[PDB]
Amino acid sequence: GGIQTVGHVVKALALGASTVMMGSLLAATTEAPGEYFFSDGVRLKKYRGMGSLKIAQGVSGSIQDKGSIQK
Amino acid sequence: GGIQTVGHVVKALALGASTVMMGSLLAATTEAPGEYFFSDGVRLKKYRGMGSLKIAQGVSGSIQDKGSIQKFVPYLIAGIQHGCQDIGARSLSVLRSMMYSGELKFEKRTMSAQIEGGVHGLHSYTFLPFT
Amino acid sequence: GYVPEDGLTAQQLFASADGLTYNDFLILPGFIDFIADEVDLTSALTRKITLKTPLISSPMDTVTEADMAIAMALMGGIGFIHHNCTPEFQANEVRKVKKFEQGFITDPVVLSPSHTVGDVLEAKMRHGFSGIPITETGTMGSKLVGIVTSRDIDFDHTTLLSEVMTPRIELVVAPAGVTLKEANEILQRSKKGKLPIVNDCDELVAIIARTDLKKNRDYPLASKDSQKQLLCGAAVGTREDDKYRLDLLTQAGVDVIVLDSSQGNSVYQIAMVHYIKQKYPHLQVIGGNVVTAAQAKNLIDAGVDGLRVGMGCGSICITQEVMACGRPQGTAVYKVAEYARRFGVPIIADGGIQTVGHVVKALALGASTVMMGSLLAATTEAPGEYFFSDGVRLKKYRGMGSLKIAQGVSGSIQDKGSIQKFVPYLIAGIQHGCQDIGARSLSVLRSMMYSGELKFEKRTMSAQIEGGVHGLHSYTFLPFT
Amino acid sequence: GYVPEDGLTAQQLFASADGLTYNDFLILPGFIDFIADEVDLTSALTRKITLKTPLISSPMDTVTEADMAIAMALMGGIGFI
Amino acid sequence: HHNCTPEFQANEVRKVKKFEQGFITDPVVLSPSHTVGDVLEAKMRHGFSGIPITETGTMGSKLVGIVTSRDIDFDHTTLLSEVMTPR
Ligand SMILES: NC(=O)c1ccc[n+]([C@@H]2O[C@H](COP(=O)([O-])OP(=O)(O)OC[C@H]3O[C@@H](n4cnc5c(N)ncnc54)[C@H](O)[C@@H]3O)[C@@H](O)[C@H]2O)c1
Ligand SMILES: Nc1nc2c(ncn2[C@@H]2O[C@H](COP(=O)(O)OP(=O)(O)OP(=O)(O)O)[C@@H](O)[C@H]2O)c(=O)[nH]1
Ligand SMILES: Nc1nc2c(ncn2[C@@H]2O[C@H](COP(=O)(O)OP(=O)(O)OP(=O)(O)O)[C@@H](O)[C@H]2O)c(=O)[nH]1
Ligand SMILES: Nc1nc2c(ncn2[C@@H]2O[C@H](COP(=O)(O)OP(=O)(O)OP(=O)(O)O)[C@@H](O)[C@H]2O)c(=O)[nH]1
Ligand SMILES: Nc1nc2c(ncn2[C@@H]2O[C@H](COP(=O)(O)OP(=O)(O)OP(=O)(O)O)[C@@H](O)[C@H]2O)c(=O)[nH]1
Ligand SMILES: Nc1ncnc2c1ncn2[C@@H]1O[C@H](COP(=O)(O)OP(=O)(O)OP(=O)(O)O)[C@@H](O)[C@H]1O
Ligand SMILES: O=c1[nH]cnc2c1ncn2[C@@H]1O[C@H](COP(=O)(O)O)[C@@H](O)[C@H]1O
Ligand SMILES: O=c1[nH]cnc2c1ncn2[C@@H]1O[C@H](COP(=O)(O)O)[C@@H](O)[C@H]1O
Ligand SMILES: O=c1[nH]cnc2c1ncn2[C@@H]1O[C@H](COP(=O)(O)O)[C@@H](O)[C@H]1O
Repeated sequence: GGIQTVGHVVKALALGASTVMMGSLLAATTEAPGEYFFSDGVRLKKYRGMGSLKIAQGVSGSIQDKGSIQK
Repeated sequence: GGIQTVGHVVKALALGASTVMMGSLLAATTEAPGEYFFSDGVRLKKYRGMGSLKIAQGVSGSIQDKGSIQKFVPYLIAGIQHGCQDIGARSLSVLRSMMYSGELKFEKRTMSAQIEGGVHGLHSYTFLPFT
Repeated sequence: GYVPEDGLTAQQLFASADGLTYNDFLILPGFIDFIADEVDLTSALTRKITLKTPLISSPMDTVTEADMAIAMALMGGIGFIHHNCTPEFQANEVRKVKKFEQGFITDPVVLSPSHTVGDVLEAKMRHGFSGIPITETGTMGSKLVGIVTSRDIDFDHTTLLSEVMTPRIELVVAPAGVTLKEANEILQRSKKGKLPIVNDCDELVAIIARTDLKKNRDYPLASKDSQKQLLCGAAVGTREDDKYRLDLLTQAGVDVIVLDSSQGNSVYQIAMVHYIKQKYPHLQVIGGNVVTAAQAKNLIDAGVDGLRVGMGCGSICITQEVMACGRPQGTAVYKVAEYARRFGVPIIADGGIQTVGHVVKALALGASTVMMGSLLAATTEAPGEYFFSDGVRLKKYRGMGSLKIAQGVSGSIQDKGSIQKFVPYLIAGIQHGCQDIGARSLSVLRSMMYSGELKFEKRTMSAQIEGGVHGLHSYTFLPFT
Repeated sequence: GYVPEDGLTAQQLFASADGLTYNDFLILPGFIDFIADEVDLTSALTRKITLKTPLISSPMDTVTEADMAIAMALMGGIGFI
Repeated sequence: HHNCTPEFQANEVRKVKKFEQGFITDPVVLSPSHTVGDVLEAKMRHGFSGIPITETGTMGSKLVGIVTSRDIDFDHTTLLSEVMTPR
């Protein structure tokens, strides 16, 4: 987590991490589950946090379409 | 052209058009040509008017992604025929017969009544057309 | 001694076909010779059912779980239960809306004196009801043994229930066949309230509770049927399997149903009105959304007991822009209420109502009641949850056509607090504007409508930009609510 | 047994020259006695050519390279290059 | 908060102390000669409603009975001894 660009992936590999685990950067790719909805002229797809429904330790949000994970 | 929702297609057909013709509503489908650019956080694809580069008589702009035309056209079909049902017509030929026979009846929607559906009466919203 | 008549009469507006809505017109003021809160509001819902107030909650899933039905029926109105859920759930909802206050309770939870007291705590958690009579076989077909009370469970559990209940020798009781005005007095004068009813054989037949006398004192305007319990409504769809849903709702004791549709005129709907009114002769039925008199004729011929009117006009809606088919709400409500009035059926004005002025307009145009969506969303008893977003305590507002095609949006509304304080503000805003109009009751108001005494004027767009205008830097409202 | 006719007919709208567009009017609802997907859509494009659906893609450079012509002709419509 | 007259702030802290109690040591009490409309007045003025009755209407007197909200479901006018529960 906290990875949001390719540069952050290279930084995380050149620091000891053997692999990097992606959340937001793969949300709203085509095969991430669910549905796309126009909010304000944007084809965004949901991005729920597991701690976002005892207390809530995540938010729930949405991300713009990124197309197929194959590309 | 000038058609920007499925309701405008049913209106154009119930007025004597044999077909509609689409521009912006098919731009930014997957098989519309060219490339996508993320801009201010939106996966939009270019939309150029032919008169937009002696004088310029169109603009050059952009449209948000609508996915494959292979799913979009069945949504237009299933929205036309589902509104042709409410009109009461069993085919588009019957619909234009109703047009020219006086059986269809219209009313003028004064400006104040154009501010209806998806109105100035929500904080914020998301549509989700089946698309 | 002569003063010129000013302003268009009722009929002169809707002759020129400009398709007016509630924003496009005003109602000219009259003469005032009564106090603002004097005026009556009694209004028919359907031919046989009448409400002490003209407000109804819309049957959307985002508005009417049972808690709103209760809190709105308790203040004159009526509540319709949303239909987009399994029939068993909707039957439970309408059942626990009926059971919030009672006359002769005729099917109480009852226990055998052999139970463990931890089973009283189980029953109290499972039903909320907590002052339970005891009978030998733990059913209505048995002799009265005693009563157990929340006042008996301040004490681990384990005890047999005969040790802690109060026995039949010591409690007060009344003989069966008593009417619900003598039994009420006998409970009042035997000032310890849970009075059971037993026949001459001393076996349990019914009970009464003081809490419902307390509710009668507290909510004088509530709409209760003959058995002295709240009136309840269900939406149902027109589909072949909603024919099963109907039986569960009727066994749960629903009083009214609305045949929920985007377009009321269908051969499927007209066939279902016949099925309802042939199988269940008691039920009142309300017809699906109509906008023109040419389609009200089919519903009234079918046998419907009222109509709801308007389509595509609404906050959450997008049906005009997907179907191309609709009608501006102000024209529709008058042009169908004038026709439907000839047959004596009520009309209810369905949605597109977003301030108290739109309610006074809808009633002074022939609607027997209004029906509310967005104006009751984000009240406390509208179902679900609140989320802070961009610093606002907003609660969801889903259109049913919003997830084959989608004909509503899904959105959210800022908090409005408890419906218990909001409905009296609508009532005190309606009746206070009915004073300025000059009408002593809503029946008089529609008589003025149809007699030409009321006079309107068209408010051109440049005059809609009035009140709260482009003439303040920034501002705050405060409806006292 | 009589129900008043409500609403302007087709010709009565465009007699008063206010230059209406698709936003300015509605179509009043009728009677329904068929399923929503029963309705036929066959429509002429020109005197000799007919299409199973009334949709056409506009001949703009930003809309109709061959891949849209294919994907639209495959679903009733037609595509102009 | 302190930006208000001392009398108001003393009332505030007093009705914060009196929301739950052990031995209530200074209850509202009445003489049996009162009119029942004075019980409704006291209930509206204090919120408290289950009131004991004593011969001189003060703590320095013999008990006579109690009156409760369960005794006021009935215009007013009656002498309070008719409607109490007795000692
Ligand atoms: N004014 C509005 O648009 C409005 C208001 C409230 C709710 N809704 C909701 O939107 C939906 C709109 O569709 P609907 O109103 O036609 O009801 P519906 O959802 O039951 O009908 C869905 C489709 O099936 C058809 N249909 C309905 N009953 C049928 C039957 N018995 N046999 C065969 N086909 C049948 C209809 O023509 C429609 O095309 C409804 O589910 C309703 O709950 C709409
Ligand atoms: N046990 C019980 N008694 C009630 C209830 N509601 C009303 N009663 C009383 O039982 C009687 C009902 O008979 P009615 O004469 O038809 O009712 P009412 O006089 O119009 O009184 P309201 O309906 O409350 O305005 C009244 O005295 C009511 O005050 C209730 O919910 N439970
Ligand atoms: N008697 C009885 N009342 C029921 C039942 N189901 C719902 N109720 C309603 O629940 C109401 C309140 O229940 P009570 O038992 O009076 O509540 P309570 O335990 O005295 O305690 P409070 O809620 O504090 O008054 C009753 O007056 C009825 O309207 C049932 O099975 N039996
Ligand atoms: N009449 C009355 N009795 C109380 C009240 N609070 C506690 N009691 C009971 O009186 C007793 C108080 O004496 P303590 O032994 O010092 O209190 P405790 O055992 O610590 O109980 P808590 O303080 O409630 O946790 C307890 O049994 C309490 O349960 C009260 O507010 N009013
Ligand atoms: N006894 C008494 N209690 C007081 C007084 N002032 C405040 N109270 C508090 O108010 C609480 C509740 O009053 P109750 O008389 O028990 O309330 P109630 O009238 O019986 O009716 P409910 O509130 O429904 O139980 C008491 O337990 C005290 O904590 C007072 O002068 N006398
Ligand atoms: N019919 C009756 N006649 C006399 N006493 C009764 C009767 N029914 C119940 N009681 C008893 O009188 C006492 C008060 O009962 P009541 O129903 O008023 O308590 P409650 O309303 O449940 O109390 P609470 O409001 O504190 O929870 C209890 O001991 C109860 O068992
Ligand atoms: O709800 C949540 N609360 C807290 N951490 C979460 C939650 N859901 C996921 N995570 C973590 O947050 C990371 C998000 O990845 P990111 O979106 O790429 O930054 C995940 O890989 C998890 O480690
Ligand atoms: O540059 C231009 N100037 C003017 N009209 C244009 C131009 N390019 C395309 N059009 C029109 O725009 C239509 C596309 O539909 P539209 O997206 O609704 O506007 C086309 O079919 C043409 O009629
Ligand atoms: O999804 C939908 N599509 C169409 N109409 C709807 C939908 N959901 C609710 N409605 C209408 O919206 C009304 C709610 O009142 P409103 O908030 O003023 O719009 C309801 O009573 C219905 O008439």
